[PDB]
Amino acid sequence: AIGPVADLTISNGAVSPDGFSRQAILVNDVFPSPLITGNKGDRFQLNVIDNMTNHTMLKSTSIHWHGFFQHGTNWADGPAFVNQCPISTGHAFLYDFQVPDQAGTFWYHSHLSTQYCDGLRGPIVVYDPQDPHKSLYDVDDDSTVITLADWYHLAAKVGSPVPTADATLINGLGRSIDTLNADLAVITVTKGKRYRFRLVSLSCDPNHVFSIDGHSLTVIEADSVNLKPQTVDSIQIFAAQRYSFVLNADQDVGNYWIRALPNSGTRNFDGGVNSAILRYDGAAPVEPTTSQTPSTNPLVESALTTLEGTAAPGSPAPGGVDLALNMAFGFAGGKFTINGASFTPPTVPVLLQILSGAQSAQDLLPSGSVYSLPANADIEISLPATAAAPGFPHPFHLHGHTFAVVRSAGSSTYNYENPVYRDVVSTGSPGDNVTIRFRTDNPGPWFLHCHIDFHLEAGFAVVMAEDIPEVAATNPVPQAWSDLCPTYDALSPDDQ
Ligand SMILES: *[C@@H]1O[C@H](CO)[C@@H](O[C@@H]2O[C@H](CO)[C@@H](O)[C@H](O)[C@H]2NC(C)=O)[C@H](O)[C@H]1NC(C)=O
Ligand SMILES: [Cu+2]
Ligand SMILES: [Cu+2]
Ligand SMILES: [Cu+2]
Ligand SMILES: [Cu+2]
Repeated sequence: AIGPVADLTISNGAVSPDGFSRQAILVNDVFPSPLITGNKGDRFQLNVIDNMTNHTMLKSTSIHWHGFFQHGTNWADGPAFVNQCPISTGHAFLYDFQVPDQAGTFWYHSHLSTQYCDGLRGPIVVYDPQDPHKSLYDVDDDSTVITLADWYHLAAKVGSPVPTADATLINGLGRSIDTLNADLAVITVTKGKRYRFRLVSLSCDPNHVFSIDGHSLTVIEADSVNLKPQTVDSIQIFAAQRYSFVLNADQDVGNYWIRALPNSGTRNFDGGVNSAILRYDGAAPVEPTTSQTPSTNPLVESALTTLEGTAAPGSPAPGGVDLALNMAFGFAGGKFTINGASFTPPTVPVLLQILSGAQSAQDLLPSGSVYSLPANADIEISLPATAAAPGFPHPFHLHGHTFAVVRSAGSSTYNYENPVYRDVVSTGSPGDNVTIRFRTDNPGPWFLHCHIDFHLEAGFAVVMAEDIPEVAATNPVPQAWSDLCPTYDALSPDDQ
């Protein structure tokens, strides 16, 4: 792997991850994007060199490090027009940040329009040399990162505004129904060894039920939060989520199917679609012939807790916080709506507006999309599921924070005692009332949006304008960030 200090060169090229080929987005010349690593505490310096020439997939770029708090470096967060102007083609831009206090499974992806779907997305791992789950396994390396990704034969701006994947990719590889021949990913295990697998959903849209024939999975991490271990059978993982699970390779030397059933496009697994291969050392070089059992024991979010059993911020009762907010989902034009307002990217990034002297949610553009948050306060946000917003279950994501999930989709219980904490949550479906809490530690504007990229493009986002008065003092910006906008605004519309 690469990093924490590395060049990330972005370019256009042809790729063929399901055996069909198309023009996509390459990172340091490879698809899928390379794994980046570091250790708890490291300074990351990722110098992102944009050499893209293809306007249809967007010449400009901007990169988000999904999961990292970025305290003091809000400018390096990534979302285009919230946290920077995009990097311009033929230019470089250095994201220089630290991760004290975090370690786990993370990923990076374009945060400009819907460009991550065209291929600028990869996993990050920050190891803890003192990992409390460490003695549960033998292997934890580049080979144990397992990515899921939806793949489309038409590019995001060429096909439907809300399309359907032709393939699912597992470690970059998988099959579409027209390509029952295409290569399969192979994950290699030695019998009697214990493995930490790090599961990252690189998905622009579908969730996936993930499961490995013949095996059970001991989940120990959610979106970079250490968990009390929780044994399961199958994991329904939503776009942008991550889980670490320990697998003990203690079954008959053989080939077993690894399955990621999407919630749309090609359901079930005929011909090894939505599939990859677990292969014990010494097993024949052949496709698995195993069967899934319906099996029980799925991951249930309301049953997970943090390894440390941390309480929700606030007091144990609905509204027991400094500010309680309710996000009412809706869909007016062909556009998603939160409390009546649809996110359109402002000309001047939200952070620059604040830095240029805007003082309140009311001065911030776009009007109706920005929420002012006070400093050092317990905040509660409820996001009641509704079919009024099509393409639910919507996985909502809060930048700059991990939050307690006080009420998970599919449950009615509220847990203030020891909830799971994570950064991406399924807002479930009619009658759910997913409710989340966090503390306002971290000054700056933080995107809070649906992680279905096509929903984001159609305006399904708000901005948590956190502790506005301390943003400028807390996030001094580097010269290069200040120059992003003047450079980007000078471009012709088809060099964008
Ligand atoms: C740059 O980007 C896009 C998408 O990656 C390319 O669009 C393709 O072009 C033709 C139309 O001319 C189609 O028949 C395809 O289906 C497109 N592929 C994509 C994946 O949808 C395009 O060719 C690119 N331009 C440069 C010249 O390669
Ligand atoms: Cu994020
Ligand atoms: Cu993200
Ligand atoms: Cu959505
Ligand atoms: Cu995001």
